[PDB]
Amino acid sequence: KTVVVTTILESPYVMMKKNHEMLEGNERYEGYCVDLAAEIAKHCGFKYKLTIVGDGKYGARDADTKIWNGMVGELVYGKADIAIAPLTITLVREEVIDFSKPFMSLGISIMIKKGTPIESAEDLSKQTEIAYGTLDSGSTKEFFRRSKIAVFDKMWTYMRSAEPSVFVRTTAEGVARVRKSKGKYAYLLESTMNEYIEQRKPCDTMKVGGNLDSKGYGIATPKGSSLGNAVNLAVLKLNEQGLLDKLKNKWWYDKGEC
Amino acid sequence: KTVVVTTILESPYVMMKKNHEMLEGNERYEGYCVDLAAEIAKHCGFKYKLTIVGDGKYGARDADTKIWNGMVGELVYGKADIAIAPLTITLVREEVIDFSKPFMSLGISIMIKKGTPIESAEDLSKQTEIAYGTLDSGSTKEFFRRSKIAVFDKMWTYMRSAEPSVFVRTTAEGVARVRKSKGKYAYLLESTMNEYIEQRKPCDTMKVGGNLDSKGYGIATPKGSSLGNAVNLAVLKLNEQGLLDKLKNKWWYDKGEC
Ligand SMILES: N[C@@H](Cc1conc1O)C(=O)O
Ligand SMILES: N[C@@H](Cc1conc1O)C(=O)O
Repeated sequence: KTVVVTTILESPYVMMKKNHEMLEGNERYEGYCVDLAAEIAKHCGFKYKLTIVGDGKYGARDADTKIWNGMVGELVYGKADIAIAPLTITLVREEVIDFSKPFMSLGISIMIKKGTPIESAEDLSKQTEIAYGTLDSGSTKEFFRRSKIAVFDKMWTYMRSAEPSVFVRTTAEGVARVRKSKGKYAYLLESTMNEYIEQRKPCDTMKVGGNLDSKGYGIATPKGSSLGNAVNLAVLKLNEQGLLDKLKNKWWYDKGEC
Repeated sequence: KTVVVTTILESPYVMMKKNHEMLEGNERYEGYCVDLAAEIAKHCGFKYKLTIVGDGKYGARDADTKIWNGMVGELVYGKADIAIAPLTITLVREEVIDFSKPFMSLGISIMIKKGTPIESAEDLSKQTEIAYGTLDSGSTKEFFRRSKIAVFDKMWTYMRSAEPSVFVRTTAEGVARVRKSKGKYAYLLESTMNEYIEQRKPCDTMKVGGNLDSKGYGIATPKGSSLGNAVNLAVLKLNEQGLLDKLKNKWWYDKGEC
């Protein structure tokens, strides 16, 4: 009956505590989703174990094997009972797993090294000196791969065939690439992560332009899971009580470093 | 099998066409939700009839009779098969009807007559010369009635006992009150409606401060309805294809009058 929670090491949702090596179990972790997990478990009356997704991915269906990877896969194949992470609600995922209503609203955005002469996706698409990419799997990459909108289709055509690869394995790698590329690399990632990093030292990045879309993160469970109903009601209650807003402030701005 | 759609006359979601008196059926109406209804019906393969909610309300449980009114009530009592309108996803409603994932994101906001010395909810709560209210039923009024947050609790205590009443029957009445009160009345309504009105003549209102919360509108169906699954997938597809963003631009800004 201990609920197995799959999540991902993504700041500031789930991070290793500074003294994690001296701790064990759930206590090794801290962050927005660690706090959210505790709140959801309290309101739903369950005990849980936090586990970091084995392959470190969000979740996508492998085009060759048709097998789902990441957190989505752990739910699909019964390795975890629930996913509490910044997992984007998308059509392809909705078809295979259940999602609570959004606990956070967001959109794809552009991260640049301060001073980079870019203000929008259109700007990126109309030039070649500044390379740009996305996480190598997940909703952002899929957004571009499937887009039929002129600007985005043009961006995908460039990104997919760009060499060396413009895609990264983790958000942290994308941020590092922006910071080390002297303005010659821009990273496409969710506004939530972008806004967080903008308030972290060395305070050398900036979110520019409006978001490309409007979507949300949902707490996921295996399709048909009896846990889904209570979890969804918990998310709505937590949002209405102002807890979710308090948590974003706690992990994004209260201790901002810039 | 013709699907009965309940909706509400709320600009720019559903409005009477200028020549409505010479037309009949669905063709009498136009707006964001009229377009959305057509798209959803197309993707789900159903024919429908648009009907305007009899009591003109969004939906709340009468504390005396325990009977649900508005669009929520029409779904609860089987008078309509689906609601396609700016119906806010809330905990109390989620418990009695089904909701698709959000088709629009929004939050409670403040509408003022241009020049009014108010920039936030806190400002409103710390003064008495400028009266303020909400729709007389629905998620915004409930937000304040149930709030345990200092500023909002203080605002509710004032609003509920204010005489004459600071509540209005329709969004249009709230807007008119702001426009005719010479800056002595501020209206609390959803950002979506606020942003729309700001671009309508006489261009004398303004949205001020940040939103008080973050939530969304969902397409609703009776609890357990077989129509829910397809409708939800349709909303996600329409959002991912960029249609929803196109529709907001079409009805909010493309023909803005300011
Ligand atoms: N939340 C996204 C992944 C993601 C995180 O930040 N930018 C991204 O692209 C997903 O669920 O794939
Ligand atoms: N969408 C809300 C009503 C509403 C519309 O605009 N401001 C409001 O308060 C609801 O569903 O009650």
